Amino acid sequence: PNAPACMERQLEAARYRSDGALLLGASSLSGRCWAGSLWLFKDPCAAPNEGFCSAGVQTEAGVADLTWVGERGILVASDSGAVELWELDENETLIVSKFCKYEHDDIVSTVSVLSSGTQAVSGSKDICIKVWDLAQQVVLSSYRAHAAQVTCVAASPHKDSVFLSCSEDNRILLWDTRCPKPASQIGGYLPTSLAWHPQQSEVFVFGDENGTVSLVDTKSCVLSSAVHSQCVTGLVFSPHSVPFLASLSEDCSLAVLDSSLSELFRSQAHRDFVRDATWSPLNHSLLTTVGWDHQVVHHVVPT
Amino acid sequence: RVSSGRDLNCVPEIADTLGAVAKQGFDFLCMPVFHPRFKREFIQEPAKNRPGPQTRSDLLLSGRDWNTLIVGKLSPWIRPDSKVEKIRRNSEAAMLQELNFGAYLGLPAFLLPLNQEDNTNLARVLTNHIHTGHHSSMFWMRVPLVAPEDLRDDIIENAPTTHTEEYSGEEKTWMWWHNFRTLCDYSKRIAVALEIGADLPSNHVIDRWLGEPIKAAILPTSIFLTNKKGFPVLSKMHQRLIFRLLKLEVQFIITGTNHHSEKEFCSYLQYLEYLSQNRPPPNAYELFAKGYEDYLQSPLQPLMDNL
Amino acid sequence: ESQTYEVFEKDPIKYSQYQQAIYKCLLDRVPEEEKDTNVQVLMVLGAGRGPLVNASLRAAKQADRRIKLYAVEKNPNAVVTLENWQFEEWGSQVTVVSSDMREWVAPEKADIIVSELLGSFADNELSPECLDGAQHFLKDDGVSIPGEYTSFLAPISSSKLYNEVRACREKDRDPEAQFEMPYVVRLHNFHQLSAPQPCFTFSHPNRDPMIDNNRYCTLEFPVEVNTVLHGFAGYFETVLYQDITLSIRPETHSPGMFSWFPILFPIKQPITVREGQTICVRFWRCSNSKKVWYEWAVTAPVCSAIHNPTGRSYTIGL
Amino acid sequence: ESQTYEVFEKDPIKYSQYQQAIYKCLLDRVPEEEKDTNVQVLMVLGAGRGPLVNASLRAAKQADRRIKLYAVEKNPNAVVTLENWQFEEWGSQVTVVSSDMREWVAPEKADIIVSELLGSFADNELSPECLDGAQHFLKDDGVSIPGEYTSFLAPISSSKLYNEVRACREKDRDPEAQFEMPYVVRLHNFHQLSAPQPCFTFSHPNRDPMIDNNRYCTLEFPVEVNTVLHGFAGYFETVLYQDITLSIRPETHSPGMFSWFPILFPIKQPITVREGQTICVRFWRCSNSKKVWYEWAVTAPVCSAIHNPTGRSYTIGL
Ligand SMILES: Nc1ccc2[nH]c(CN3C(=O)c4cc(F)ccc4[C@]34CCN(Cc3ccc(F)cc3)C4=O)cc2n1
Ligand SMILES: Nc1ccc2[nH]c(CN3C(=O)c4cc(F)ccc4[C@]34CCN(Cc3ccc(F)cc3)C4=O)cc2n1
Ligand SMILES: CSC[C@H]1O[C@@H](n2cnc3c(N)ncnc32)[C@H](O)[C@@H]1O
Ligand SMILES: CSC[C@H]1O[C@@H](n2cnc3c(N)ncnc32)[C@H](O)[C@@H]1O
Repeated sequence: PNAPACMERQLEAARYRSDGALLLGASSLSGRCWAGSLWLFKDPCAAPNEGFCSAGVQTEAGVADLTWVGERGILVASDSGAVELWELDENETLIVSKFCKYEHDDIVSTVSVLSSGTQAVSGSKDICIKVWDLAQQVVLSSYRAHAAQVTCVAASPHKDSVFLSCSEDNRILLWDTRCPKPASQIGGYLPTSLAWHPQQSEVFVFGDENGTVSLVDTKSCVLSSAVHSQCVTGLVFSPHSVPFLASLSEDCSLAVLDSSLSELFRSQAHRDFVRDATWSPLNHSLLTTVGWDHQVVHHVVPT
Repeated sequence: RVSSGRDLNCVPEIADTLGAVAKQGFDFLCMPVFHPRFKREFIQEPAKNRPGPQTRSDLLLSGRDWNTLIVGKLSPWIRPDSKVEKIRRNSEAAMLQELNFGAYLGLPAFLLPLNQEDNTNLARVLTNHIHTGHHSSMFWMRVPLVAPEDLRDDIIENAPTTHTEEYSGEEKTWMWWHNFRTLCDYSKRIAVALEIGADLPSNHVIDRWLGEPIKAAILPTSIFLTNKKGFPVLSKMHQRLIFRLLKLEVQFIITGTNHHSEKEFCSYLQYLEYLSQNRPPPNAYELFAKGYEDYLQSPLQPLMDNL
Repeated sequence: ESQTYEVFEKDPIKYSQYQQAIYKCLLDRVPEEEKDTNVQVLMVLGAGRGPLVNASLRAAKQADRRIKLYAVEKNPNAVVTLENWQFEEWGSQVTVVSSDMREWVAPEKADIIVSELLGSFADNELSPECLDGAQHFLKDDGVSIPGEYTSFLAPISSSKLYNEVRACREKDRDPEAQFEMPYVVRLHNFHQLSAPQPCFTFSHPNRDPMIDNNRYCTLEFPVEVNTVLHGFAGYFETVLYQDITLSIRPETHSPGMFSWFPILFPIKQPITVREGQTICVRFWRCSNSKKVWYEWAVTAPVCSAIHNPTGRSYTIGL
Repeated sequence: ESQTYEVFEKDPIKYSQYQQAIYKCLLDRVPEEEKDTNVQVLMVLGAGRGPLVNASLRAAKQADRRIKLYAVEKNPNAVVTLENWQFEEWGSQVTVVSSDMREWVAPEKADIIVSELLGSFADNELSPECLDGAQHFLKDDGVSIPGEYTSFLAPISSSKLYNEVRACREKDRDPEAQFEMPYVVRLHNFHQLSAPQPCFTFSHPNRDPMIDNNRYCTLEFPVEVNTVLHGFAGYFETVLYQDITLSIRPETHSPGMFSWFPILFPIKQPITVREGQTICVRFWRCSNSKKVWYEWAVTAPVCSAIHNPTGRSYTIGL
């Protein structure tokens, strides 16, 4: 279908857009060639079959992390040290490379798009955090705030200048580029995943390496729960008015939590690491997970 | 003139990567044996029973290529001294696996990081590997001249950088090394890969590394200034350091992306060559002595013996 | 040897504790109304010349409960003692088994398993490995005696003991092998710098999935004097059942008992320690399919070499 | 290591013999009328980087018969090679297994088992023990390739080689350990006194109840010259299937093959031998649950010391 013959085993990311087309990233973390790819599925249930895809493209290197830049654009965190931007064509069959800027000196692990939509922030193993302009295609700022590999960065949903970051230096930094010293350290186990609350601009949750999912207010006193037995890879809130939190981990499970971090759902569907989760915008009770076992499971969350 | 290598943490095709590196004038290539992000489980099901090949085939290169042109790298996720018991046990099994595969390939060297104070369990595992089968592979300990915490940007509002002169504290990375190599009991297989930072420390911090087994000197692309022509150069501070390092006859490794995008990547190496040629030439002493560096010999006894 | 078992048997305090431990467990497991209905299946794992078997008989009599004894023993020389006793005294209540407990295919599951596989550093006789292998023929609600044991360590200064170890250099091995192996010794002319702290712990029956007996423990010992560290004294405590215990830890030492002297883990080079400083020691328990061994290293106030890497100087045979 | 497997693979004569051996067995086991009905289950035990797997594919193609391959390999580093090959080339016909053959629980029984577990003295890689353990998942009418192998010994005079062994004395072990261990060596500057004679033989599958791989063989070598005995050259023959064989015995040496140099069993002290006298050597194959080793002693014309008692100087790891 005007795309690569075969996609890679390890599925790294899965995102839904407005209408309900499932974006897929994937890397080969084994075998002769260690490269990545991007895929589109107007039919979510057809995944991850390569013969029934709307769009698909092979990238130079692996895909560590991606996210939607609205409807057309796809921003990639590459192992090469490049942050790549791809854009769907007007037919939405091809995927042409917009930019591909080698600025990080090591693997780009995490990326997130800021409120404006013309800016993004990336985090790499070279310990830096960089602020991009997607229009001019240049780095606005470069920040060595952490003292170890940057794990996860997460843009504030309604504030352009604000974003979170976390690193193996055991720091969770809350940023605000308006301040001269932008970073602000929020006061045991290393933070691995971040997620802003969708309806509250001052609330966020973080998952750690030990498996604990926490609930933090920016003002004050925190709440937490031991959800997973191993590292929390990602956290994604549902599109509900009263949101449910979906937590994934390396213990090969999925858990859907309420507002007080009480377990509602449990899914031991995957056989390998669970890498991403994305709620269906059409049906808010559906949740799609992807993993290194090369499954694309669709969960019916009891809501 | 100068022996140089290339550090990469991203190799999509091992055959293609070498060709590019070799064309630029590098002698060897530092690269991973397992994909940096390919995290593996060894205890808990079902991830421990993950199918398929764990990495690339040894057949992709020739035996000679592995033996002379490739330096191994421990994966970044491997943390043997983690506070979490699970991660510790997993990193142990992973470290042994990667080290074993290194020996299987017959790699001349393998890089392990010293990026924190406590590397005790790291040392305990490496020592165990050293006392296993048959291999003569060197282990280069990646250790920074200045710790990452001490060269971070002062941009955290409620955590400012230490603006105090701490004489002992600025020598901390040497203590990292010293403790490690003491635990390993001065193994001749364990040497230093000294990573040079943007801001060099005080002179005493550098003098600390005199008389240490420095085999490599890692040079990030970020530390290079740009001249009027628009090509990479170094400061007078770094120039004196490289001049000192050229006397020790170390192997210079280049790491990081091309910040001088307009030029080639050979330019970095060409500058080291430029420095190599531009040094004070060996005198009658150093010309004749060249060969007998740190070579132990018995004191002659012309009375007892007949010369 | 025979006389090695003899001196074990000459410690009545130890066995009276075993007797009491079994006595209590029998009462807990069997109520008064099921006195003559329920016969408990006991299995002495490592019977030797049969002190624990005798104690199991005494315990059942003072409790007034019915028991069915197995006497598993691998040592065939001891099994000669057991069978001669069994024929003359015990009878068909005791079934002498001449086998390894890890191998033995049990014809019945046990309600209680009794064992005496503890050395001076608790787990130095591989009690974990043996009881793990014998775990399958325990009932789902079965008990082990002992149910738990812990090892303790304490830094010591002894220029005597250091010099004693030094003198254990032998031909045709590493010059410093003697420093990389523990010794059983009645510590006399020595100074204990800090109070003992717990090193390794083992529970039986082990219910942690994929049972791993490998360990790594960091201890920090606050020293309040100037001194010179020469090694680490090792002790142990064990919980036989509940409040019945044995111990050679000085502060909680079982009175009268003399069936265990302390163990000593030397170091190659003495280490100066100033008043106020902390001695930091690291202890590993390591294994493969053939051997189990310890490694250790001092990390404060100065670093030592890691001792006994890969069990080069000392292993315990599986 | 990789390059150790590389040099093995660079002996085409050896594998062509394996190819031919399997080719013949396939034709014998599967008739012409059952060509596309019967799929034979082959199991390469010790696959390495997969030369025997490739040969098994070639053999099946030249025979024109259907096969289902397993590729058992314990070395995890080699298993990387196998799986990359398997994904790219072989496919789902070959099932790569990453396990010990003694441990592996087979999901199917084999019609043929292929192995390459032979050293220079045949059984010095413990091919008996491995194939004995893998014997249970062979069909009752199953075949092993090789089906048999024998080791040969011959007394040699070499003042060079004696002096070479002598020089292998190392610190921190027995002064004469070097004499109590075999060496792989291309014997050049030496004199063979008597003609080689068979020492130890092994058949697979072994059908002798309570299979014992321990042995004791007495050989008498008629010497027809004055000389000085310095050791014993060791060779081997193997029957892959029927008339297809491999050999490094000088008189029946496979032409071209260079995947095995002879082995040498030294002696501590040289032994005078007059013309007409007989050299009498004794060879043991010994074992316990952990190790296998050889011992040996000359008993004529004079006695030597028994070499390598209890495998003190040399063991082979199980
Ligand atoms: N399963 C068992 C059951 C009883 C057990 N006792 C032990 C302790 N142990 C040794 O390891 C050891 C090693 C030796 F070369 C010599 C002696 C011992 C002892 C056993 C006796 N004894 C005290 C003593 C010694 C000498 C005295 F004049 C008085 C009193 C120890 O210290 C392990 C163990 N293991
Ligand atoms: N499973 C297998 C499969 C093949 C196998 N070949 C062997 C023999 N072997 C050793 O034991 C050995 C031990 C060593 F330190 C070094 C080499 C060997 C050899 C393998 C190669 N080679 C011939 C040679 C050597 C050097 C040459 F320049 C040319 C030709 C031997 O003599 C066991 C075995 N076991
Ligand atoms: C009473 S001292 C401990 C006793 O346990 C025995 N023993 C140790 N290990 C085992 C084992 N695995 N199976 C059976 N008996 C054992 C020893 O032979 C000794 O007599
Ligand atoms: C082709 S050289 C012999 C091969 O057999 C393998 N091997 C030896 N013993 C065993 C065993 N018990 N189980 C599986 N593979 C084995 C070795 O790892 C080697 O690759």
